[PDB]
Amino acid sequence: GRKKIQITRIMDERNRQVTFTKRKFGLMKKAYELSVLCDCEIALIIFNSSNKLFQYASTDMDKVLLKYTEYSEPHESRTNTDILETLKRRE
Amino acid sequence: KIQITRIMDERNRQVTFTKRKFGLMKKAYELSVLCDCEIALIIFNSSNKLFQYASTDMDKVLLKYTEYSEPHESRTNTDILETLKRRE
Amino acid sequence: VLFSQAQVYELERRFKQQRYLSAPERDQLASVLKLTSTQVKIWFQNRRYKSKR
DNA sequence: AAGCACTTTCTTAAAATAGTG
DNA sequence: CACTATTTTAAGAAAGTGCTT
Repeated sequence: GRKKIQITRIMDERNRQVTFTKRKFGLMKKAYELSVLCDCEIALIIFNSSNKLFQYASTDMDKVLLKYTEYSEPHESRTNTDILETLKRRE
Repeated sequence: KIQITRIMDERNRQVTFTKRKFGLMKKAYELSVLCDCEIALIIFNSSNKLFQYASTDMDKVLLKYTEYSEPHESRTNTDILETLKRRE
Repeated sequence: VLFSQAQVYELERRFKQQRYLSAPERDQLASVLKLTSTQVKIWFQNRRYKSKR
């Protein structure tokens, strides 16, 4: 970008909406690339601040969510706190 | 310069999977914080192992998903490829 | 630090002729490129590993 | 000794994107 | 909604590890 931004809530509503639209497509493009390069089935569910839904799924959303709900084995699970801790550990 | 086609070498596929899975979760985290949104990400790899990220409680996002009735943006691999081609 | 474009050019040209070098080939190639014998040995090992897709 | 099969540590091209017209 | 200066990502390069031949 023309300037580095801090990862903190964008307080200007207009800038927040423009950033949301650009980065949501960028995120769905990266999900598509991971799905195809590495033979992965992915679901991505996004609610914006007004609770509108935006989704990506590699092939079929309902198939991925069914596999998710039937999965009984322990599995890797990440939250914002784990992502932040990983980024900090990279000094 | 990167063609979006299956990485056929298992070892190279796994190295790319590990890098890009974290890269995707990092971008999801950034979008959730910058734009104040709720995101859930489910990844099954080629062996059907499950990797998940959510910016908030996963069960609350999935319940909101299942109750949502209105028409909404819904992308898949097929239509993302078509969008990228149209940027000729 | 990375090898010069000229060093990598000569290593790749030799690799397409012979995927494995004898000690005398390796030590003489190292002398001409101004690298150590180890650096040429390891460049050949890494190049073979990368050629396996 | 050197090969082999990864793994680590980086560098740097390629991709994404923040501010802009 | 297109452009581009700048930052970010991830593929690739030399070296590290710890075996086997």
